[PDB]
Amino acid sequence: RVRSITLGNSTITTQECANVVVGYGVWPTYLNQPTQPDVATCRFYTLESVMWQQSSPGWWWKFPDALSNMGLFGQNMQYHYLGRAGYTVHVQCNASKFHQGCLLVVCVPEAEMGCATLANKPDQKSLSNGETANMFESQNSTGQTAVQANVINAGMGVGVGNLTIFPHQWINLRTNNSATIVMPYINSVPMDNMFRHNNFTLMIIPFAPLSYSTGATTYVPITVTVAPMCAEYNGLRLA
Amino acid sequence: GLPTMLTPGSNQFLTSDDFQSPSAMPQFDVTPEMDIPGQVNNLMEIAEVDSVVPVNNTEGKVLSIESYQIPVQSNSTNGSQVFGFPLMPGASSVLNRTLLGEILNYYTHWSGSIKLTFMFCGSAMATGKFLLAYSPPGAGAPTTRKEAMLGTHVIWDVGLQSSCVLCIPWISQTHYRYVVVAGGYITCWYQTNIVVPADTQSDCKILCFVSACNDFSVRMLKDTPFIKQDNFYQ
Amino acid sequence: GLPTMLTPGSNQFLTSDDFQSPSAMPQFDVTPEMDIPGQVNNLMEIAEVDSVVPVNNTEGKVLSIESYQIPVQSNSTNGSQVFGFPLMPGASSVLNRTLLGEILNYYTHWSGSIKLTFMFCGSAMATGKFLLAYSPPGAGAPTTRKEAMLGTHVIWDVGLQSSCVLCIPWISQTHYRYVVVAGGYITCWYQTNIVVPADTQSDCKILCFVSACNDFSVRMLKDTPFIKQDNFYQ
Amino acid sequence: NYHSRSESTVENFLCRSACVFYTTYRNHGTDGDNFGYWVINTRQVAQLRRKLEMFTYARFDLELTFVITSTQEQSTIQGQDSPVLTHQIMYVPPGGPVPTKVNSYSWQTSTNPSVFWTEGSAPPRMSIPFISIGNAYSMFYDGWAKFDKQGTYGINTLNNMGTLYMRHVNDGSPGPIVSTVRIYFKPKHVKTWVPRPPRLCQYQKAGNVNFEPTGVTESRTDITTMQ
Amino acid sequence: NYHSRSESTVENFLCRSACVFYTTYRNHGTDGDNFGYWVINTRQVAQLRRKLEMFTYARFDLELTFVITSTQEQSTIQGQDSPVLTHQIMYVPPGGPVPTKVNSYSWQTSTNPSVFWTEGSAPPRMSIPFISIGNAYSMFYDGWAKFDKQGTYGINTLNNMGTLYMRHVNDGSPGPIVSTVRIYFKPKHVKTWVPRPPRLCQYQKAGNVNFEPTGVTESRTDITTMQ
Repeated sequence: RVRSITLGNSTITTQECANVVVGYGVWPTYLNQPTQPDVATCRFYTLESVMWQQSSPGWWWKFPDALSNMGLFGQNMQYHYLGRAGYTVHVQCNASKFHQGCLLVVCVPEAEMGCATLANKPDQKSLSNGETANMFESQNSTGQTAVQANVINAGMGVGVGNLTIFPHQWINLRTNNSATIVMPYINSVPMDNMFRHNNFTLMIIPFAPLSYSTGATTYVPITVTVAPMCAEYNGLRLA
Repeated sequence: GLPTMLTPGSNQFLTSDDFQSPSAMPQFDVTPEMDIPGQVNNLMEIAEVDSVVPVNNTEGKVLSIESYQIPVQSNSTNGSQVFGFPLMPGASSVLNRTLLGEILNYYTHWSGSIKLTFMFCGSAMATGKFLLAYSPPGAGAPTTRKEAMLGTHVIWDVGLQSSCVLCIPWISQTHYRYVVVAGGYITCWYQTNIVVPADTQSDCKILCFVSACNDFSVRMLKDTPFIKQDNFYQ
Repeated sequence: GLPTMLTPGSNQFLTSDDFQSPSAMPQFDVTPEMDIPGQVNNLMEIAEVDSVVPVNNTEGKVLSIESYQIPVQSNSTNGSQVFGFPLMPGASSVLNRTLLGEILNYYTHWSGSIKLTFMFCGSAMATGKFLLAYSPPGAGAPTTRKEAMLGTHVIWDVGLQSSCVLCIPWISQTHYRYVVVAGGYITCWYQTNIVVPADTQSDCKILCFVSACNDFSVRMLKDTPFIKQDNFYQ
Repeated sequence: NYHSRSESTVENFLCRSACVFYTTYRNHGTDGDNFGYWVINTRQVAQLRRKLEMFTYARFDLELTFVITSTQEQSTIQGQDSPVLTHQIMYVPPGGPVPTKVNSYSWQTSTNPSVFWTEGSAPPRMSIPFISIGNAYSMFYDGWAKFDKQGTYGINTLNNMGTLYMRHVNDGSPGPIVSTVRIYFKPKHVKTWVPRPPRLCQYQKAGNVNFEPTGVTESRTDITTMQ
Repeated sequence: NYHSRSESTVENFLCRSACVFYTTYRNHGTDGDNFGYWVINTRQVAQLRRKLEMFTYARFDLELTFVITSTQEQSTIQGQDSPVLTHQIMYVPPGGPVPTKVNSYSWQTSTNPSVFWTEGSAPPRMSIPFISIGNAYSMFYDGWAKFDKQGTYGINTLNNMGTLYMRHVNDGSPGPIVSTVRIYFKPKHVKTWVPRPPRLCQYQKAGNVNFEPTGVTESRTDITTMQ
């Protein structure tokens, strides 16, 4: 049936029979200066939808940078020196029964991406545009400081078909339309500066191209909604 | 004072030894371990994971994502072959660079069952049947729909299910076989054409996945034949 | 007679080893230990001790005892800054040569809380208030009295108490941080002017003390960057 | 029953002693550049780098074995009769003093670990613990050391494991002698997290993940072909 | 919980093996000055001297390791073919006979401890106990050995730890050979009393506490500045 989920002043709609992929089998928790929690940040931040077309390569978001300007939790990234949060990423897909296509929705921890120019580093804008998705290309990328965003190598110098090693979900339009991934906090330190470290990125790569019957809508909206979980920060006490 | 002998093999550096090494930084406290999610203790955990198989290995497609998409034609002769590759996870280029094949190429011997999943990426209203036929090693790939049906096969009905998991058994004369270059064959056949509400234009696709089963093992570690360096990178 | 191997690392002199050394003077009786007062077993006992912080580090004052005296002006703008230094016990020259900083410079990593004591050395009839404000690392030093008050602060009232102990918390992303070159800031602000029986001429002073708390530790011993020799002194 | 997965384990997979560096240093020289050095890195040998980068975070001890062999050179010096040669392998921990000359003050190694080895014995060995203020080495870092600088992408000071320095304690003879150190590297007590796909594209730089895009696999003639 | 203070302890702080002296002695010479010597002192190396003088009284055993390496010199002698070189490191306890020549009667060492070491083996090692008629070594002495003499200020005979003597037992070859001893010092079982401020002004003389007055710290521009 229909499941209604409310966090804070945000409500989303989910199917009862929705499969949830929980990271590496780990549910986000706190680290049980005393760290300060912020439950007000536990909201649904629905990003702008991306139009999935017949010739559309994948997208990616880097979420510390993606939610950097999303009201609360963005003010908290700007405010607190140290921060920690797990995320519930819910990727919806609005399509009819006459639409085709398969999607790989994968969250990649520490997706250090290469540059189009070998003797160069990608700049901040190319790696993450924030709430705006960065798109892959079907061919090699050219640029002095641009990310090598060819789809086959997923920007990481690996095989895109091997991306399933990370917490992923398959959206087959004839079978599924949604993907819920619950990513815990993954890092080599208990807590890190959020403004300069993307702990993971979300890649939505269409492995089977979108197709549709004549007269059906050409594009299929893909909606990403992110709910930070167990977010806690530095804490300012004693003088 | 206590007598001792030469014991041949002393004062030698055997590279594959397990002798204790003196600590250059004793009386130094390392930071305690942190509960990082994702503790992996064995490479088979990586090998147990489904990885998309590039079956569309035709020239000009290995540089695009179309190498992973098996094209299913809107109209074709019944009994035509949709695709076919040998069961050589560490040798055949179809399965070589998968997660399973990448793990296998780090070793010399392997044993176990290959798990193959075929997923139909067509429309929900599309219906049709496929022959997912398996040929045992030494038999040879079938040439017609009838030869595939007379052997080991499943009728994968697209309308009933959009996925088909096919577990390839372990058939060899030894406990382990060499990763390098028989193994068998997977061939798919058009049992029936794909049937749709007669208004569509583009064709459907099939995605393939490969995985290892719980009885999978690798014996002799070696250097992978994939990464190569002329000298030190710095 | 008993067989023995080479065990690589033998016949070597590792400087940081703990092997027993033959006694050049055995069968010699050392004098018994005497109960000397002041047995110290750990350098933190030295680091736990308050030491006067030279905050008046202006040019020309480091060679005089005035470097330890924070001048409190008889008349100044309210909301002016009395003083300010960063929380770098092993890096900032204000805290570098203190007992705590001297201990810290012998090590590479450290962790713990800094204890700061500010003592008013003015007259018993003098009264006034100060803002002892603490800025967490990365925040930046406040520029006005209001910014200091909106953060972590205490109102140190001179009339009520002539001393103020301020415990600086441990805020870092790692268990230990490097002694060498964020840490935070201490800034004092004139909440109110110093009020006296209106007949005095010279100004008051503030003395600062630094100390380590019970949770203080240092990890990697090294050479202090302070003493230097060209060769042997004899 | 089930076949044993013993040598497939991460410990057996990664704890393999491999040569990661070799350098030659002279016994006499014009300047003081008669010493060999190596910043301890895991990203200079492709095989080891690929094996370690199959995981995201690792935590291991460094076991190092040094295979030092000396060769007498050319001619024009007679009556060489050199005594036995002694070598010093000084390890500089992170943040420690770094020599610039063969006879620098850092070689007096007040706190830098140092092993003195005389030729003819078993090769010298030393073990470096897990040295990081962080809780694990990070083979991948999707972030900046300083967010202001673009060139700091992927660099964090938590992976610095120190530098090794090698030199001759004694010249032995007035004639030329060149020694090769041939460091052999072996992780111990390895714990790894967050497995990653194997590196497909060939490496370009040790301090980069940059890559020329490569095909996912090798091509074949037809989708139905068998050879 | 509380972080471990293990390596901050006085034992870990002070029991660190450091080189405190090195000398070269010949195999042939005009006079008998073919020997090296070192009066055991803790006030000649600034780092160790500062570390010990952070306390007032100390009581420790001296562990000494000698790193002896020999070098053949120049030319004009052919067919050197020297056999292996043997060294004698004689320790002279306080009040013991002190050699003045390479072949003095004191080298026959009736009661002076002596270690004979052949080159190519592990470096020689010997340990000196706490040798003082007093109950502790005093790094500082606010008094006179003789109150009549002004120049005896700060000198007491209770800190004399003996003298080390090094020489060649055999010449080996008729050609020149020079050996360096490189003594490495390491206190053991250290007990310290009455902690003291670290030495701020640079040392001038080993047998003095004299100092040029120095500023308490480094200066900055303003009392309110941050960089």
